[PDB]
Amino acid sequence: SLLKKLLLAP
Amino acid sequence: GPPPKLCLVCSDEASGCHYGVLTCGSCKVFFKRAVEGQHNYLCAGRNDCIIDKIRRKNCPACRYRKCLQAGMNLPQLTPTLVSLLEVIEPEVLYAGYDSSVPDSTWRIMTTLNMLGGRQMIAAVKWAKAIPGFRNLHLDDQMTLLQYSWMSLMAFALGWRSYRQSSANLLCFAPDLIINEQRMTLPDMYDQCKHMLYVSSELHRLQVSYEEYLCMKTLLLLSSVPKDGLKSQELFDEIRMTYIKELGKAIVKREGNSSQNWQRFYQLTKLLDSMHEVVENLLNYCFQTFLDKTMSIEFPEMLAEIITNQIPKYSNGNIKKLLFHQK
Amino acid sequence: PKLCLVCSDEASGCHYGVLTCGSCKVFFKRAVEGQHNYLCAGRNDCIIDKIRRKNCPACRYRKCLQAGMNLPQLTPTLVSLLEVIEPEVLYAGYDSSVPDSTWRIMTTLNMLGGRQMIAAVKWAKAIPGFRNLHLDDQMTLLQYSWMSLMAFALGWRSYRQSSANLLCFAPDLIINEQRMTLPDMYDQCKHMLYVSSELHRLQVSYEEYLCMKTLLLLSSVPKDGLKSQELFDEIRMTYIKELGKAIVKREGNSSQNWQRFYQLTKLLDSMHEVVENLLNYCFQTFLDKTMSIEFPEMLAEIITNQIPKYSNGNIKKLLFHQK
DNA sequence: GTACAGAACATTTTGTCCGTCGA
DNA sequence: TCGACGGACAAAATGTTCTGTAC
Ligand SMILES: C[C@H](NC(=O)C(C)(F)F)[C@H](Oc1ccc2c(cnn2-c2cccc(C(=O)N[C@@H]3CCOC3)c2)c1)c1ccc2c(c1)OCCO2
Ligand SMILES: C[C@H](NC(=O)C(C)(F)F)[C@H](Oc1ccc2c(cnn2-c2cccc(C(=O)N[C@@H]3CCOC3)c2)c1)c1ccc2c(c1)OCCO2
Ligand SMILES: [Zn+2]
Ligand SMILES: [Zn+2]
Ligand SMILES: [Zn+2]
Ligand SMILES: [Zn+2]
Repeated sequence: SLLKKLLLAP
Repeated sequence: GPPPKLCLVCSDEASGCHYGVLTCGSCKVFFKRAVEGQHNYLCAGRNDCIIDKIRRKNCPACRYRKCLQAGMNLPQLTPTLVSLLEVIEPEVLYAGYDSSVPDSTWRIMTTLNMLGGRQMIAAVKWAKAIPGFRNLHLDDQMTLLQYSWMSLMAFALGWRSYRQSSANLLCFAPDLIINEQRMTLPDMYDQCKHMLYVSSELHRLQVSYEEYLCMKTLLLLSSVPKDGLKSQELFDEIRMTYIKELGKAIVKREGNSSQNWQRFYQLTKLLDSMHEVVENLLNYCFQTFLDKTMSIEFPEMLAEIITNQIPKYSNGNIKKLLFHQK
Repeated sequence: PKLCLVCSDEASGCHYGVLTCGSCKVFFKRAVEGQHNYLCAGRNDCIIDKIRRKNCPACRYRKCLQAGMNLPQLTPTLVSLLEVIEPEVLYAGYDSSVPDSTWRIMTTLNMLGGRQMIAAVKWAKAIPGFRNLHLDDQMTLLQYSWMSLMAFALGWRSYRQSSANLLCFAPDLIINEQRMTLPDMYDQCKHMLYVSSELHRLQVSYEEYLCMKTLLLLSSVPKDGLKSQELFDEIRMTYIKELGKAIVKREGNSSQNWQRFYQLTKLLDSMHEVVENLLNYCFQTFLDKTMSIEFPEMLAEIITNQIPKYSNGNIKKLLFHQK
């Protein structure tokens, strides 16, 4: 979920 | 009186048609000297220096390259895709390596893993800025980075090593350069040689900056899940765009109909060998990560990708894209 | 270890406020006095190092101002013998007045290669202690390492006659980039090119090359051992010691010498994969009934006798690093 | 009577050796 | 005695003119 959170944030 | 003929190489007034090309006197003898002289001219810039009357003494690597692009033998305020790639190119990060303390395989590999984690963070923000990446599904974006992170790291490291240390050393960061002393350290040599092949090929091929920028984006789009992606139809047209983009950079560089293909052949042939470089780099990285006895430190970001990748390669659910064999 | 803050060459003192070499001191004093319009050909971030300081004067002057500048021999040695018996350079006999072909080039190189392989036999027959081995070992070692010897000798010739960038096969048949992209040629050249690249990367000596090639002849052995294994093991470690002696003759620092032996013996090891990959294409071509490339009888005999040894696993490839 | 290749001279740019002079 | 400055000298890199030679 750490890689996903980097993608999701603007 | 007739309009002065121009030198197809330095744009100064041409003295005639020397060595098949409309060239000046200074450019003619520079070319006869480069051929017979046996020189391994290196570029201080990025293999795309401007050759003109004022700057022809500047770079002999790019002047001798321009003589071959013109054919010797014996506006621009409309952004392009590669002009965006240049502007979104990640910055140089420092390792934070304490040089006042003796080297060790553990300290060197730990520092580079902790650095590689930060390089990965930038590689994510870089991917988001590539035109069309955030258009694809989130599960596809996550997959593409997970699959091609080592292609992007060994490609950008190879280019930094090519440019900064004449392709002799690995230039991980300005403060952590794997020299001849550090390479002969335990468990170092073999992994460094794989990174050095990338640098040694970029050296042999004299890759230009625009070409490198295109090959790097193409590396992100080089490993796909065996069955496909959630937005595979879109993925294909995106990858196809950067192949045409690479071809555009090869047209500037070569300036010749038959040269343009021989060039495309080699760059795309290198892009293929990158799968074998990453295959070998990941074999040792995965072995080290699982090796409890070595106990080297991997950051919270990188460890997460490593764990979620080990059974995907050992599953065969990875369709490696090729330009030449298949 | 004093280094120039501008060109990274060995600094000669504290010049004009900064620790620089002599060449940068006068570059700076010149660039200041001579009111110059130094234009950069790149992006004003050119690399200023020893080799490329002559290149961008605009970037060198910028780096200067950034750093803070302002105003009786009769006893022959083992390696001396290897120098004498080292084979002469041969000629491919390639007529360059007719366009190039993959068939024409591979066939000419196979023909020259056959002759180079005969010269390897006369050369091995003269290596001190090699003639002492059993004849059915002298020919086993010659058969196993044949491609290792030819690739390493070609790699040395390519390194010597230019740098890593091309393949100097014969004085009359050099393989340039336009020749390399002929059908089927690229992948086979890629392996040969590596050997010249490593020889270049390491800046290998002639005395080091001579010793390494002898170790390449003694690099592959039979899985069931040689008929003269007592003597082969003794000959091999004599040449390993000889390679070390040739590394001594260079720098001379204990750790520098050890590291050089590590890198040199790592290359001697990698030659097993370089030869394994060179043979896969050679054997594929030899059997191919579409390409029709002709191999000389000298090399055809070796290829035929080596294909089933390769499959059966009767080749014990020796390793210095055993990783 | 033009137009090139290569050699011969020439200029430009870069790098070293050395004496001076202050500390 | 040492260490830096600059001048004098040298090497490397680049550029021009003259000549032969093919039309
Ligand atoms: C995870 C690996 N760990 C293992 O394999 C191991 C050995 F620990 F097991 C780790 O890999 C890398 C690979 C590249 C790395 C780093 C650190 N910096 N760079 C780098 C440099 C320049 C640019 C970019 C870059 O990507 N820049 C932008 C982002 C995208 O666009 C451009 C990245 C770590 C590794 C660690 C130590 C190693 C090693 C390999 O190989 C040699 C022996 O020591
Ligand atoms: C058998 C191969 N044929 C195939 O693999 C193929 C293509 F047919 F499949 C053949 O190999 C070689 C390998 C080295 C060769 C030659 C010819 N001269 N040298 C050489 C040069 C310098 C030194 C020495 C040497 O040994 N000197 C001393 C004597 C002993 O001590 C030292 C030998 C042919 C080959 C053919 C064509 C190739 C090719 C490879 O590679 C690229 C694509 O074209
Ligand atoms: Zn010109
Ligand atoms: Zn350049
Ligand atoms: Zn300097
Ligand atoms: Zn510059």
